[PDB]
Amino acid sequence: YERRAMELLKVSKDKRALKFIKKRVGTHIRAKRKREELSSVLAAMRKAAAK
Amino acid sequence: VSRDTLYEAVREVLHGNQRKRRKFLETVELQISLKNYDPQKDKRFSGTVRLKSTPRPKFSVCVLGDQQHCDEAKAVDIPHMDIEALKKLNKNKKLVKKLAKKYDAFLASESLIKQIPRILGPGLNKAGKFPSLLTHNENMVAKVDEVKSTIKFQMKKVLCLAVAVGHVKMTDDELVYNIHLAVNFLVSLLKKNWQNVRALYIKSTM
RNA sequence: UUGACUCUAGUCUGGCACGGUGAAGAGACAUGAGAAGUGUAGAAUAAGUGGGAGGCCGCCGGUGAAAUACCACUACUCUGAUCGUUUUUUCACUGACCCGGUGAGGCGGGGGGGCGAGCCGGGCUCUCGCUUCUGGCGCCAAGCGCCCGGCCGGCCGGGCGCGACCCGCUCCGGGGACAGUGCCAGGUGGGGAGUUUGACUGGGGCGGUACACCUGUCAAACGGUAACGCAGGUGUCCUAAGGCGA
RNA sequence: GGUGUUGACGCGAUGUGAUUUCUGCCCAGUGCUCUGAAUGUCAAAGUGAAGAAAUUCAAUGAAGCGCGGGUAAACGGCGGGA
RNA sequence: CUAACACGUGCGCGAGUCGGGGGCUACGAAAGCCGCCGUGGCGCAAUGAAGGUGAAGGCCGGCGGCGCGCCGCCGGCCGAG
RNA sequence: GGCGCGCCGGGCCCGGGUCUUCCCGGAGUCGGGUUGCUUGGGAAUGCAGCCCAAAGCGGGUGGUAAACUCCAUCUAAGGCU
RNA sequence: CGCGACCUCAGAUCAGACGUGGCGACCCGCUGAAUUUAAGCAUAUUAGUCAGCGGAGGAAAAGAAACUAACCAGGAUUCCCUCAGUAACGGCGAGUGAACAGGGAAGAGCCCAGCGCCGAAUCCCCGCCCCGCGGCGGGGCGCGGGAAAUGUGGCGUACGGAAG
Ligand SMILES: [Mg+2]
Ligand SMILES: [Mg+2]
Ligand SMILES: [Mg+2]
Ligand SMILES: [Mg+2]
Ligand SMILES: [Mg+2]
Ligand SMILES: [Mg+2]
Ligand SMILES: [Mg+2]
Ligand SMILES: [Mg+2]
Ligand SMILES: [Mg+2]
Ligand SMILES: [Mg+2]
Ligand SMILES: [Mg+2]
Ligand SMILES: [Mg+2]
Ligand SMILES: [Mg+2]
Ligand SMILES: [Mg+2]
Ligand SMILES: [Mg+2]
Ligand SMILES: [Mg+2]
Ligand SMILES: [Mg+2]
Ligand SMILES: [Mg+2]
Ligand SMILES: [Mg+2]
Ligand SMILES: [Mg+2]
Ligand SMILES: [Mg+2]
Ligand SMILES: [Mg+2]
Ligand SMILES: [Mg+2]
Ligand SMILES: [Mg+2]
Ligand SMILES: [Mg+2]
Ligand SMILES: [Mg+2]
Ligand SMILES: [Mg+2]
Ligand SMILES: [Mg+2]
Ligand SMILES: [Mg+2]
Ligand SMILES: [Mg+2]
Ligand SMILES: [Mg+2]
Ligand SMILES: [Mg+2]
Repeated sequence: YERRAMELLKVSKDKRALKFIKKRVGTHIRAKRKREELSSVLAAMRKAAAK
Repeated sequence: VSRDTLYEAVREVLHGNQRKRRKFLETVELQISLKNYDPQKDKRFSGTVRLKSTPRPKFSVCVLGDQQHCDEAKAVDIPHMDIEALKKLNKNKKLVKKLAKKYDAFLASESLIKQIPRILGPGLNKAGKFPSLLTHNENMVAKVDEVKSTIKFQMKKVLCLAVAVGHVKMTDDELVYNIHLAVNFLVSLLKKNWQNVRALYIKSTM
C-alpha cells in the first residue's frame, strides 16, 4: 500500500495519496504522518539518484 | 528540507567553481519549481522579503529626494532626482523606461506620489518598476542597503520561480543563513508547506 | 394455508482475503532522447520566468513593444519513439487447494539394443522393447565374475556385484489460482418461525356506518334528550366566490 | 453423510391408475424454463471530481426483476344476442 | 409481607431535622454514646431548552435637561402594601 | 502450635548524596471500515468475526461526527498480590 | 557406501511425577430462552435471568491507571451509605438506568521481556558420605549425565535506571 502511495507521490497526486492512505491506514493524522514520511523517503531517493 | 543537504550543495559548488572559473561576475542563483499551484484562481502571492544580506551587491540605484537630500546623496554618490528632472522626462516618457533598463530598482521620498500619478506613474509601472519609499527616520545610510534586496516573491501564470541570492565569496554561514530565511519565508508565503514545492535546487549562474 | 405483517436456515450472484508464476494484446503514466514554441510594431518565428556583463576568436548600448537576443538550467505545453510502474483481456505454468487409484510397484530424462525410411561401414529423425488356437504351471535365482573362512590340489561352508542399466525434486495420474472456504452485499425464500386478522348491530355473517362532522324533524313552546328513527349532506370549491367603495 | 457394493435398461421427483378405444382447443393469466445484447432498474466493494474533513456528487454497473422465445399427460380455462 | 407515593391523625425537635452507614463501650444480635463521624437526604428559592439570572419602595437637600415637573448622580428621613 | 532465649552450620559481604556519561520498552497489536451481540452510553460503551492494518516529541483518553490548534492526563497490546 | 554431528518425529509395562471423577450454597468463562409486561403485538420488557456446558478456591474474581477529572485538583482493587430512580436509553410508550466527587470498612505493594554489563556467573537428574527425615530437605564429594548462547542467573522496570 505504501509502494502504491509512493507511486502516487511520484506522480504528485497528493490528495489522492492522502485519501488512499487514510482509507488503508485509518485516521487522518496517521495518514498525514505516513504521507510526509513517504515524501521524505522519496526525497532521499531523489538525492540518492542525484549524487 | 534539512540543513546538511544545502550545506553539502554549497560546499560542492564552492569547490566545483573550477568547472568554469568564469569570465563574468561570479555568483550563484536559487531556482524554485513547484507542483500544482493553479494560475487562473485567486489568492496569488506577491510578497517582499526583508534581507540584511545584500548577496549580489553589484547593484545600481537612483533615488528621488525632497529637500534635505541633495549634496548628501551626491556625497554618497547616489544621483539626486528632482521635480525639474521629473518634468524634463515627463514631457516625453520613453527614456526612463530605458532607465529601468539601466537601473533595476529605484528609491523615492515621501511627497512625490501626487506628481507621479499624472501620466508617468501608470505609464512606467509597466516594467515591474515603482520607486521605493523612505520613512521619517530620514537616513539613507544602510536604509538603501536593506531596501535593496527586499526580494519580490511574485506569482506568475507559469509554475516556476527563480530567486536572486548568493555569490561565491561571501561567508558560508551567512549564505546558508540567507537561503535559510529565503526558503522558510517562501514556504510560509506559499499556500501550504513543503509538499507545495516539487524541487529545491541551488546551482549557479553557469 | 396463502397474494397477510415482520423475519429466517437453504440457494443464486457480486466484492474482499487465502491467491502465486511466466509470455503476448490494449492501454494510463513515470523516465531518457528529439523537434515546434510564426499576431502586430520590431534585421525577427519574442512561449514564460529570473540570474547575466564577453566567450568565440551574438551582442553590454540604441531601434519598436505588454515583454529580449552571449552564457548557464530552470519549470509549461504539443507530437513520434526507447525503457520500468500499475490496470485490463487471452493463452499458458504449478506450488497452494481439490478429485481418483494403489499394498502409493517400474514416473521423467538419458544410456544401451532390434525394425523400417533416405543419403556414403557412418550418423540424423522416428518406431519397438519381448506374454493371443487351448478353463495347465509360474515366487522364495540359475548362470557368470571377484573376494573370504575351516579341514586335509581335494572336502565343506560363506560374502559382494552384474543377472534385474544410470541419474533425479514432487507416488502416479486429473483439474487449477478457478471450483472451495471465511466475511460482508443484493435477490429468491410458507421449507421453517413469531404474530395479526377492528368496532357497532333486534344472535353472528353478508349488507349498512347509525365510527368524525352539518341541516330540518324527532323533541313533548329555555337548553338537553334515544334507536340500523325519518328526509338529506360533507372529506370539497374560490386571486375571487376574500376586503372595501360606488 | 444417504441414494452408492450406484451410472440413463440407473437414481431421484411427480401425476394418472389393468386391458380395448381415444387424449380435442387455448401460452391471455399464474408458474417453470431458455437468451443476455435496444432504453430500463440495480446493493456492497472498487474508480473519478469538489471540499479542511466528516461528507456530497458523478460515472461504471452481478444476479434478480422488466422486455423477448418455449411449455398445458404444468396449475388451470374452453361464450352471447338477433 | 416488602418497596414507592399520596392524604389524614398521634409524637419529638423545629429553619431546621435524621444517624439508617461506620466507630467507641444470660437477656444483650439489645441499649448508650459520637458532633472537626451532618458526609449525605429532605427542607430553607424559583424560573429557563440552555447560556443564565435569581424574589418592596417612597420623601427631602444639593449638583418642559428642555417648550435626564420629570428627575441621572450623591448626603439625610420614613420605611416592607 | 505461636511468641520469647541460646548454640552449630550455611548464604550475603550489601548502602545514601552530588556531578559526568550512557540507556529506556510488550504488533496481525493499537486504530479504521463493516456486521452481529451487549450496554444508560446516545454519528457505535464494551465484546467478537471479516477486511484494511500502523506510529515514535508516538499512542490512548478528554461522554456529538469532523478538520485546524493549544492544553490536561496517563503509558496499552506481559505477570504476581 | 559407511561413520559422525544437529534438526524434525516416532516406539517403550523405560526412571520419576502429574491430569481425569464428585460436591457445587458462594465464585469465574461461555451459551441462553420463553412465559410475563406493553391492557393486542412485532422493537423493547421479562433478561445476560431459568435451563445447558466448562473450571476452581476457602473464598473466587479484581488490583496497583494507556484512571477520574477540568478543580487550589484527587490516586490500585473490593464492599457499605450517598450520588439517584439522577444524567441517559426507550413503538421517548410500558419500562430501563450507571458513574464521578464526598463520608466510611480495609489498606501493601511489586516482578519480568526489552536496553545493557558480568568467562552460564544459572538450573535439573543420578552415585557415594554425614545429618534430618509422616510437608525428601541441608552440606561435601564425582575428568557423572543433561538443559541452556534459538539465552539461565545477578543488577535493573517508567516512582526512572545503570556505570565511573
Ligand atoms: Mg407478501
Ligand atoms: Mg417462504
Ligand atoms: Mg405460518
Ligand atoms: Mg365483534
Ligand atoms: Mg320544534
Ligand atoms: Mg320542554
Ligand atoms: Mg399431471
Ligand atoms: Mg404462460
Ligand atoms: Mg399528617
Ligand atoms: Mg446473545
Ligand atoms: Mg450476550
Ligand atoms: Mg438490550
Ligand atoms: Mg467534542
Ligand atoms: Mg479540541
Ligand atoms: Mg505496561
Ligand atoms: Mg498492567
Ligand atoms: Mg515407567
Ligand atoms: Mg474436576
Ligand atoms: Mg401483552
Ligand atoms: Mg392481559
Ligand atoms: Mg396475546
Ligand atoms: Mg438483555
Ligand atoms: Mg444456570
Ligand atoms: Mg477445596
Ligand atoms: Mg485471587
Ligand atoms: Mg490475578
Ligand atoms: Mg473509585
Ligand atoms: Mg433525592
Ligand atoms: Mg436491562
Ligand atoms: Mg466513589
Ligand atoms: Mg537475561
Ligand atoms: Mg505503571
